[PDB]
Amino acid sequence: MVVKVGVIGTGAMGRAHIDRLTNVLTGAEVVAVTDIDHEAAEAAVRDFHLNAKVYPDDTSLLQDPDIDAVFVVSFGGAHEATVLKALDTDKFIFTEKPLATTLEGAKRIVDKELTKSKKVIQVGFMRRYDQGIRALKEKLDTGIIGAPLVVRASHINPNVASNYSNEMAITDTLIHEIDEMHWLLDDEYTSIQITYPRQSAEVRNEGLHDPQLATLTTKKGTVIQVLVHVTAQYGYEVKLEVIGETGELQLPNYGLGPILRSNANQQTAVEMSWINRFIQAYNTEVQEFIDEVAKSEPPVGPSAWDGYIAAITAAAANRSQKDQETVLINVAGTPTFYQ
Amino acid sequence: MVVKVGVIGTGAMGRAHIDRLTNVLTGAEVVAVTDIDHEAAEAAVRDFHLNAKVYPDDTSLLQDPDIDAVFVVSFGGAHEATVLKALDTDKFIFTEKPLATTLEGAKRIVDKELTKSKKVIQVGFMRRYDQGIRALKEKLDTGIIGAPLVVRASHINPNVASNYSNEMAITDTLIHEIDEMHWLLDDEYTSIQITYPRQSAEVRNEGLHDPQLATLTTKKGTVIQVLVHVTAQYGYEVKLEVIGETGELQLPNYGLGPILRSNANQQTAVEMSWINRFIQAYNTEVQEFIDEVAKSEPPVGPSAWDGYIAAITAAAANRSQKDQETVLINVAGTPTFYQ
Amino acid sequence: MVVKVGVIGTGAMGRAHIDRLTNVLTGAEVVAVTDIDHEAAEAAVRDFHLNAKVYPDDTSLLQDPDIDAVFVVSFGGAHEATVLKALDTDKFIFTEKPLATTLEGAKRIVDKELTKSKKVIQVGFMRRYDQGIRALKEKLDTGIIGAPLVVRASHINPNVASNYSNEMAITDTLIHEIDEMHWLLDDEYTSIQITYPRQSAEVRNEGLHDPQLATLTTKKGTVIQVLVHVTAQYGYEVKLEVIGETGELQLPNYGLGPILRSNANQQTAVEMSWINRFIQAYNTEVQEFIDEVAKSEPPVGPSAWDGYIAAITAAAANRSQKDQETVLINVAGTPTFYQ
Amino acid sequence: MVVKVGVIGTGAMGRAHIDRLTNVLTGAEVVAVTDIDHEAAEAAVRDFHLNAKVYPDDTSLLQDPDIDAVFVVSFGGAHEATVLKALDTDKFIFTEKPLATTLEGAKRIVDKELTKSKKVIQVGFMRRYDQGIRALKEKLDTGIIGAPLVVRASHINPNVASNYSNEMAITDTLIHEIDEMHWLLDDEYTSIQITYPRQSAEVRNEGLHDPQLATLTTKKGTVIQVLVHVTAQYGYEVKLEVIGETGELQLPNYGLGPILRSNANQQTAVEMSWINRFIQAYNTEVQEFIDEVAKSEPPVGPSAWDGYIAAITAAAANRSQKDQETVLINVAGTPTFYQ
Ligand SMILES: NC(=O)c1ccc[n+]([C@@H]2O[C@H](COP(=O)([O-])OP(=O)(O)OC[C@H]3O[C@@H](n4cnc5c(N)ncnc54)[C@H](O)[C@@H]3O)[C@@H](O)[C@H]2O)c1
Ligand SMILES: NC(=O)c1ccc[n+]([C@@H]2O[C@H](COP(=O)([O-])OP(=O)(O)OC[C@H]3O[C@@H](n4cnc5c(N)ncnc54)[C@H](O)[C@@H]3O)[C@@H](O)[C@H]2O)c1
Ligand SMILES: NC(=O)c1ccc[n+]([C@@H]2O[C@H](COP(=O)([O-])OP(=O)(O)OC[C@H]3O[C@@H](n4cnc5c(N)ncnc54)[C@H](O)[C@@H]3O)[C@@H](O)[C@H]2O)c1
Ligand SMILES: NC(=O)c1ccc[n+]([C@@H]2O[C@H](COP(=O)([O-])OP(=O)(O)OC[C@H]3O[C@@H](n4cnc5c(N)ncnc54)[C@H](O)[C@@H]3O)[C@@H](O)[C@H]2O)c1
Ligand SMILES: O[C@H]1[C@H](O)[C@H](O)[C@@H](O)[C@H](O)[C@H]1O
Repeated sequence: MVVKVGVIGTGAMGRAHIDRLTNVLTGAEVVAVTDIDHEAAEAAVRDFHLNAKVYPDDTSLLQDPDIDAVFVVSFGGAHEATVLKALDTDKFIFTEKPLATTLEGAKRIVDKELTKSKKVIQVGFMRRYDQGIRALKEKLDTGIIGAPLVVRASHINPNVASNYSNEMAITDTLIHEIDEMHWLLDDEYTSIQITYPRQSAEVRNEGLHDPQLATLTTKKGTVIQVLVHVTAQYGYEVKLEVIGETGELQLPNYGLGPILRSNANQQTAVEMSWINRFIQAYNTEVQEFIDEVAKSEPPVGPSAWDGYIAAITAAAANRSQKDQETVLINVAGTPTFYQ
Repeated sequence: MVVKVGVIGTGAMGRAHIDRLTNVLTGAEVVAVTDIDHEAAEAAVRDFHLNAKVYPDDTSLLQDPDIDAVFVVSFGGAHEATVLKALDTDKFIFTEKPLATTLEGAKRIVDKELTKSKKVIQVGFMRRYDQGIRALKEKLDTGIIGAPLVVRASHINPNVASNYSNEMAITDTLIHEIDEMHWLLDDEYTSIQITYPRQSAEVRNEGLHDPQLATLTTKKGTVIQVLVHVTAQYGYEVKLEVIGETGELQLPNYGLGPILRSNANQQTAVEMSWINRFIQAYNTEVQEFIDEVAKSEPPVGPSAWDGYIAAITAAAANRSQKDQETVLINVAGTPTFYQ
Repeated sequence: MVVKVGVIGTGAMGRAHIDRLTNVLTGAEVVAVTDIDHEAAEAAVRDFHLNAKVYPDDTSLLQDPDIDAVFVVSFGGAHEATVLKALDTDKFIFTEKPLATTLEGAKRIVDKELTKSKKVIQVGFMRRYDQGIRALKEKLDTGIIGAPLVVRASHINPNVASNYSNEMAITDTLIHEIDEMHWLLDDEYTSIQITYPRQSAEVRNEGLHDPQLATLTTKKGTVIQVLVHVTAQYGYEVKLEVIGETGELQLPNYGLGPILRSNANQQTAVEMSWINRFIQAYNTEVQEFIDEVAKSEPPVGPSAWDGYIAAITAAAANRSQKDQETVLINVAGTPTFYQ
Repeated sequence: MVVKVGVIGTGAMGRAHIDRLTNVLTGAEVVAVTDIDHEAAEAAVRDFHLNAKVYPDDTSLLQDPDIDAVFVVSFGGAHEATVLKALDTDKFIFTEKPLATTLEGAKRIVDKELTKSKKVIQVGFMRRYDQGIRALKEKLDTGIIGAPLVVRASHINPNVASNYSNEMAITDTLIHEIDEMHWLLDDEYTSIQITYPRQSAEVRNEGLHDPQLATLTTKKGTVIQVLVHVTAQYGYEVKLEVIGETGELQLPNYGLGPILRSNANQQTAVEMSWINRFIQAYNTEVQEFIDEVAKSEPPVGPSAWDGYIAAITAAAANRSQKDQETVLINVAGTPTFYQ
């Protein structure tokens, strides 16, 4: 039987999730949408040829007893209230990152969810579903390189829009590494420090420091060094290397495109779009959520607790951005509800 | 509109197609299976959690009016008779390659399909759908390396099953390159020659020569040299390099797994089977077939004519296997029905 | 004690040998030169600040008792007469390839040398000294991929000078693979065949076919497929892949220059000069010859007998070039002198 | 004319330099040796078949007026007194790193050398001669990736001797990157900080922290992150990546050995020996020193001033090791004598 979905926020990512549910993946149908821009909502219904109701607000959508699951794809600051409203229903909830824009918001969600009989929230941290990243985690977990001592990673993006702020270097960009590392390492963070190398001449945005170096430490003592470089020009690239006691593991060359020998060079194209880079991870992530809902079983992907860990760490990082000082992180032990 | 599918042949690839149709692709349901090994048919229904009839043979399955399309996924030598019986019904037909294992068989299929009012057969030449191979063709077609002069290709398998015959090195294996190079170069063949290098000590099948070298020449004078090596031990691999007037294009190494530095070596895993190497291509071709059937429109993928044109070159190569001499090829023009 | 050298032929490669012996390598001194262009010989003395006597021809240089070894670096057609003259002395002889330009010339040399008490000739087939090619041979010889069944090789050159003839595709270019493959495989050739794919638009030379495909067969049954492509435009490149029973070995990309990520590509430079490509091989080859002469031991590099196998094979290829038909090769058993 | 050399310290590296000078490089002869272990000095003369006198100490060796240059290859702690004695002679001086084991001893040597009528000291920082590293610096200096913002490097070593101490992670290992980076970037350091990630289980030496992370900052604001990992097990490896405003540059994998396809993986060998890794750089640096001396010209390699920069920065690093705090660096401007 088909999972009936409502979508709250029908903007760029909302429409892309609608397209996934409608055109790409199996077992779901979007039967309801809402957007504070009523005309965005009508356009979603029209462009994707949906047989769906346009609701005036999230409150009304969430009262429709035929919707099995809701996708919350509104502005980040709008997630917390919408997730809290959806937690008064029995519906499963897929929320894009962040779970909330403040860690207090994220704690409100984790507390209302823990009153429920079962977990219903998955948060859209897609990196965990990326085939290469997953495969590296699985190899690490065999023990073949011993314990992880240091992780080195890069999050490289060619250019940013005029609205991109210094804070978004954490909340839009580093946030992916923030969710990924504790999961990769099965460990908890103890601190984060953001430092600023010399400022690139490519930055055109007031207040934006680029590149940024993030250093995170974990309870077992692993150090994570992430380079965030968002005006890098050359391409979009995610790099990850785990230094172990007895060996190292790293992500391979990404790309399907041909090797060209021409004009005294050998070359391959580099991805320019994060959207294309993570197409597979988004498909896999959403298909898994739908397959869980179809079985009436809780999601198994990143939970509200992961959303809360990410919110606390992002807050610690935004605080570090002010003076480049290390900010301690102490995350409470995970409730068994979320193991 | 959900396409109800029957699958004839539920071994490795029959199972892989059932898996994809059931769990990955959209708009299809497997409702019937058959295999000459009834236990294999029952195992497929159980393992993939199907609600499907198990028919004792293809003729009974084909006479069930509720089936919209059949997949022929039996031993290559069995396709011809099943496809001919299926053409007695109004069902759409996806057959794995080869279309038949002889030229006469392929021609019988084409002669019978031509009597129908609509084309119904798609042949599973998935290489044309592989994103990497497509990206190479696309780059070639820009003219960046000038005209293609020589093509070098490898088709590598780690080992073969006990029913793999010398003739199958052509009809089961080289058949992919026979189809692919015609499509890649938009050109037709004028001859083929098979030669036998030093016989591998790894061969375990009576009568099988391995490796085999195939040289194909085209009308424009491109020479293609294919290495077929089906007892290679190390892995499953497809390599393609196009040598142009002003440059070269090569498919990159396929792999998602990590790079491991350990024990005085840096290494990456090689795939051991087609099942993962070409999963995207299989998914794309089968989704396209299902999408056409859902519209009651002819398939747009490789046709029985492509299968026949391939069989003519394959039959020439089976003739060349006998004395290692060059065999001339000159195929008929495409009938209107197949344009 | 320094090895006193005379150099016969002070053109491009003669000066390069003088420079190696004077400025790079250890244990030798050029004390004599001769060239049919007397002005070039005198310039070689001034240019490299030699304490050396300029002789009017090779006969007179060869009468200098103080010379321990001569380098024959004249036009290929002149090598045979000079090598036969040098063999009337007791001096060691390094001749650049070819040993002689005809197979009968090569045999006169071998027959004359067999009359001597010790072997004194080394032929300048430098591929055997290239570290990359040597490392590949060494790994092959560990048995790790089992027996070699097929070799696929490329000799890629960006453009040729106006004097470059069709026969030079063999005598100047393929000759390196001709000496290399029997050594690599510890085997003897039984045939060679040259075929012409479609002619490249880039060819500006009268009578030149480009590319050419050379197929060699060996006594143990290994088939060698060499692509010779001398108007390739993009670079100078030597490629070598050995297909074994249980694995494969290939040369890595040549070059130490950095990987550049820029402008939506990842790239590395390709060598444009064969001179640059084989700098190390030439140094190592010549240093070994000098080291052997310093000990008054016979050379251990490619011998006059190797020069003879090369000459016979090149003659057979030139004959094949006439009609693209296979030409048999039956090389005599190696005399004890050359084991 | 032949450069006559005396070698002070005939241990592992002293014998390796004697071997270079005698058997590999051109234009030098070892005519005198001394070592505090007289039997080691006598053994070096025998083993290398030198026509050399054995002196009981450096003072007596330095009185030999026939020596043109001395190589100082004793314990690091002995370099300063010996270099100061040598500066009372007119001999050229090649000292292995370090110039001196304190920044004050390095300053003494600089001050003394400044009183002389020519620069005579070269310090054995061989990284600058490595062809790969040089090629990367050359490409960076074209401006093609814009200004360098971040440098990430690794110094990976398989295991250490039982006498390898925590401070040697700086003075024996990191010292190479300490000399290399200011040269690569043409910039001066402003600070260094050493941090200790998780302690590896592979460390067998009391007090040795491994791995160690070193962060250096430069005047223009480039941040350098070096990973030092000396019990890494898998191999010896030097990695270098320069992150620029508009692109990146990285050293390719070291090694000329083949790519092996075998046993479900594609692999290349990793060097286990720092000796073999930098054999080219050592030969090139010493050949360059000898060539300068032969012309009675001052050396052009790393000078006593580079020795001093390295000693100041090493000192700062050893101080940082105490509490993992950032230590400021402010080197005086470079004297004209050393430009
Ligand atoms: N996981 C990822 O990689 C990823 C990628 C892109 C976006 N996202 C997240 O998706 C969310 C949406 O981003 P986007 O790029 O589509 O932004 P967007 O601005 O295009 O779209 C947001 C849509 O939400 C609507 N909206 C806003 N507030 C609402 C409310 N209270 N109720 C209903 N609708 C509301 C807006 O009118 C708009 O149409 C953000 O949280 C973003 O962080 C995640
Ligand atoms: N396109 C590709 O990449 C690709 C990959 C694998 C297989 N194939 C093709 O798929 C077909 C099946 O191969 P496989 O690997 O699954 O082999 P398999 O041996 O695993 O399975 C073949 C199945 O067919 C059954 N069978 C044989 N004759 C039959 C008949 N007359 N009617 C019904 N069932 C019959 C067998 O009992 C068996 O279960 C072959 O044609 C092969 O060439 C294509
Ligand atoms: N092993 C290799 O890869 C390699 C590379 C380059 C050249 N070579 C060989 O080196 C030889 C010279 O080539 P080059 O590139 O230096 O050619 P070149 O034309 O530059 O030099 C040849 C020199 O030989 C002189 N000469 C001609 N006949 C002579 C004679 N009878 N006695 C003395 N001198 C004579 C010429 O006047 C000229 O100075 C050729 O045999 C060539 O095939 C080999
Ligand atoms: N640049 C590089 O990469 C590199 C590499 C290795 C060593 N080094 C340097 O080389 C020097 C020697 O290292 P090594 O590995 O050969 O060590 P080693 O212990 O093998 O040799 C040192 C030798 O010095 C002798 N010696 C000690 N004190 C002496 C003195 N006062 N006078 C004369 N001889 C004395 C010892 O007896 C011994 O034979 C050190 O400074 C080391 O740091 C540099
Ligand atoms: O050689 C195999 C090919 O690689 C696959 O693509 C199928 O055609 C099949 O299993 C053949 O046996």
